[PDB]
Amino acid sequence: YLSKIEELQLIVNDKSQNLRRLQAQRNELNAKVRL
Amino acid sequence: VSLLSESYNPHVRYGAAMALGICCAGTGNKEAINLLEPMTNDPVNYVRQGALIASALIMIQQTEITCPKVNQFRQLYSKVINDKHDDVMAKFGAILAQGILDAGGHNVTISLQSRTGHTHMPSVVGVLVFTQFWFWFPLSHFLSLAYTPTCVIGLNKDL
Amino acid sequence: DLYSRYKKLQQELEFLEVQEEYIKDEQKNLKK
Amino acid sequence: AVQKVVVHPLVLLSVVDHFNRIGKVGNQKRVVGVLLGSWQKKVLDVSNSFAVPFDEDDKDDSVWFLDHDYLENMYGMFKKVNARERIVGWYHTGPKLHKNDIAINELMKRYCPNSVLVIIDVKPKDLGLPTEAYISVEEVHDDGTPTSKTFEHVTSEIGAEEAEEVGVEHLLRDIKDTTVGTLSQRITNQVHGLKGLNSKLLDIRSYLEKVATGKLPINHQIIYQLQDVFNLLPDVSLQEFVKAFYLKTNDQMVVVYLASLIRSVVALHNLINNKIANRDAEKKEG
Amino acid sequence: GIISLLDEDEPQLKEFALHKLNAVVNDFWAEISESVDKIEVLYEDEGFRSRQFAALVASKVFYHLGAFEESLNYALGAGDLFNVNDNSEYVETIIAKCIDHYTKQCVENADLPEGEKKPIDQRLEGIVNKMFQRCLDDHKYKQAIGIALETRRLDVFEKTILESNDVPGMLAYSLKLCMSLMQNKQFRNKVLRVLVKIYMNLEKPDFINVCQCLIFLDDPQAVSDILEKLVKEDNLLMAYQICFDLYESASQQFLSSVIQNLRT
Amino acid sequence: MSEKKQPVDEDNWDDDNVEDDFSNQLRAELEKHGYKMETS
Amino acid sequence: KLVSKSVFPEQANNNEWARYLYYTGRIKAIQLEYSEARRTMTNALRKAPQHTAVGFKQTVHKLLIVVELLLGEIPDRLQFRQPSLKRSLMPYFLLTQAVRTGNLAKFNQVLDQFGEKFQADGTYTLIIRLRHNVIKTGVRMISLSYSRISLADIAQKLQLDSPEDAEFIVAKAIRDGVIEASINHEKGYVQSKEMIDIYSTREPQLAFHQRISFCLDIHNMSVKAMRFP
Repeated sequence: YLSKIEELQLIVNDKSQNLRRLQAQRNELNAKVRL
Repeated sequence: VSLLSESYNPHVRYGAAMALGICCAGTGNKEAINLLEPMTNDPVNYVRQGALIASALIMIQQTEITCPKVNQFRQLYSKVINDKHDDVMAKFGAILAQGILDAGGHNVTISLQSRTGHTHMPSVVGVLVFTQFWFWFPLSHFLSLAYTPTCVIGLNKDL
Repeated sequence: DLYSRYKKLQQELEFLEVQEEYIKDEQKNLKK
Repeated sequence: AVQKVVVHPLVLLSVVDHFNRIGKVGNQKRVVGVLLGSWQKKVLDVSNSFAVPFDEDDKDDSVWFLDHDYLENMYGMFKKVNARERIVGWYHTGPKLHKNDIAINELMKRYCPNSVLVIIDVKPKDLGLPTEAYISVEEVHDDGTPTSKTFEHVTSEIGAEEAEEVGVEHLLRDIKDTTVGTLSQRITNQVHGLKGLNSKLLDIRSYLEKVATGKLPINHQIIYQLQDVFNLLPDVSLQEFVKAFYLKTNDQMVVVYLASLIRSVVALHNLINNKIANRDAEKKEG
Repeated sequence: GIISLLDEDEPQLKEFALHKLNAVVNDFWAEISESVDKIEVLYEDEGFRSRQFAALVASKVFYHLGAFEESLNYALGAGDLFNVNDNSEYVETIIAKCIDHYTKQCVENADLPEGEKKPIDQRLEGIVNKMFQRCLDDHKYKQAIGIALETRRLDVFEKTILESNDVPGMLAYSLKLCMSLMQNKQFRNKVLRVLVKIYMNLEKPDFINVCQCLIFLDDPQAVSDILEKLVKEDNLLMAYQICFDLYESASQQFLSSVIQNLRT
Repeated sequence: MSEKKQPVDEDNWDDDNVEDDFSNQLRAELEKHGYKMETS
Repeated sequence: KLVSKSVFPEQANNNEWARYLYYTGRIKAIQLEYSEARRTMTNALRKAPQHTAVGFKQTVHKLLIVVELLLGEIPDRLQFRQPSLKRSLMPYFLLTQAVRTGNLAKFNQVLDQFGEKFQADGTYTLIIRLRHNVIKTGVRMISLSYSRISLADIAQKLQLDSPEDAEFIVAKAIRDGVIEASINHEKGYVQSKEMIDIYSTREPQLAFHQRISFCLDIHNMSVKAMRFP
């Protein structure tokens, strides 16, 4: 029960998948604008 | 490396396909095939054989029950060698993709990281020096030590 | 499973730190 | 009366491969050569030149070698390719001078209305300017001596004439045209602040070393004369620019009114269609 | 106005105010929060013998005020009744942060060569060697090896490989799995050399441990010694792992060194 | 709580109240309140 | 909250933050505050969500502008007035009627008339400073009007009957800082000034630092608003 705390609290921090989802989308966007 | 497929340039389109190859060799990935299928849909010829050779590197060690795109490419590479007016820089390594496609006849495989826990470094030497064989044709010949048997041998006495 | 429950999400944290840094650089190239 | 010339780095790259000659022919350290070109105006262009096999004794420094096999018939070649591109002057490296330079100028002032000596730079690390011109001058003194001939600091520049960047700007392979307001201004801040105020440290080398060991040009004729220009605004405590502060209300007047109203317009720019395309992308995703 | 009823400088009226503290502190979390300096006066006074309690409700109102490093400082000053509790909101969180400070302290001092450490203050280690005993007596030593991971230190690690009844194989996959989360070569070879010996300390000799430390700790002298065991114990049929993983997974330079050292 | 029939349904204010307090009054009325002086 | 001010979430519910800031508006209101209190009355008032709940803004807004009743500068809420609230603001319409009228018998006559509804208000800090608000409204109006008025002019018009308490009104008006009115000090008889030609040019673009630094705050609220999809 000791360190059963923080890893789901790091799964809280998977908004970087969402913010960097927008950044990955944007990479595709302007990358293919360039292409 | 799917994000690395976004590259503007054919050395990182092509080398990104190489990253699919030497990174995911013995894996049973279908998404790598899903990446390589537009990589042979590309007016650069040698990135299309980036898909030939790299997809031959995903089609090592594995059969049709592993992924359904095996026989598709087994017939598809002879299919694109039926097109005479392709580049023979495109079908440069097509027969090579058949040889990597049937290295052993799926009897042997790669050992980048052996099952023992430790890597198998002369296989790593063979794959890393293997790469840019346009620049030196015997770089193609250097893929000797990169293969280990996928077989079963019950030895108690050596004869 | 607190042996490696704790460790493994950091391995999948560093890399998106690097591309999180890096998308600004590529967009900075696409300005060029 | 020369402000500037146009410098093609082509024959400067011939100073580069003659800088490759001197590293392998022997004892000759400095790259000395002869500058071709044509006086069109106070502004000039240099399109070609040539680098002379030259030797210079360290004892009695005025020993020149400008061979006329190397001069005349090569001027027949350089005349034969183009009647336009004839001589205009000559060059050598090092920053300051050469005890022979003046004489080397007078060997070719018979060839040119103004043979210019442009002292050149093979290894640029400078705080000021690149290669710079020195015109024929007779300033002498208020004395009435025989005529001085040492060729004084007559400003020049590196001008760029024509297209020529099919090579050059293909060979950039690194650089970006900054839309100024994108750090290029602080690059200029480092170069004029730093590279100006270390030149100010050269000016305390002047106005300390000349106080220390400096003879007759300690206060020849320009030190107090440009202590006037130093006496634009050097004053003591805070210099008390009392006109300049409500004059500065007339200044910052403009910048803050434009930033205020105009950046509220920028608030429309960013804010409004940021929200529209935002929530289209947001709830139209469902 | 319950702290202005403390102008008497004897601790015996602080006992009666403390009497109020065990009752209505939650209604008075405003009221206690201005009292903090006098609580500091209660902690600085050594004649105030209830200074343990001053650090208790100090870390209560700092726990409420969101001070946590100072809830750590007066969590340390709280005394011995600190660790023994089983509260699910306050004490397990502040020992989660206290032992978070202990494990980042053991990472910091694990990176600090030859002592010069921040010392174990006098109220540490309590639920370490208490809840650790709950996990030993759970007979699930994954926690007990968990602390040994958390300290990067082979003191509780040596006791949890000389530990009680369970399969030795708990260590064995951990032999790979410490290889999984391994960061440095610094205690990789240390754990890697002490598990192969705790298997030799164990009665049953392991064969996968030297199959691993030949290809991760690469000692051509211990395999000469247990190769003299293989001449001695004479069973070549159990000898396959080290002989032909030695032929299989060893480096060619290490093959040269191992044929140098092994024929002796 | 909107649970009824209904879901179909100082500047100059404090001075609109005093200015609506003297509504027929003589707040101004110059020629009236100013020249009642010399009429008699 | 004066010591544990940690009252700041993402303010997700967007009505919780509104009526919450209203509630601490009542808190700072009842402690002692005019400006911050009335501007979070203003901020919670402009964050009042819709007209989708009747009465719950109406009674809470009967309680919202009470500090503005204590400013002296308050308009009469008739467009806020629900006609169902009209029968309940019958003291309250007449209360702000008693506010803007300078009468004293009316001032104690409305309190006398509806002290029970003022108990339903339960906020009798209104009446301890509301007579004070009468004299501050009078001195604000007349001090705003005339540059050099006499204290006898304002005094025996507003029934002050003596010069020295008028000097105390001028004294605590300087202390409260409304006007820079001095006294031609013999026996009273204020010599004073208005304040124009004060300044008008740099001082606005001083404020434009906060206007447009506030604007760039809202700019990055739009960039972080762009971070959502």
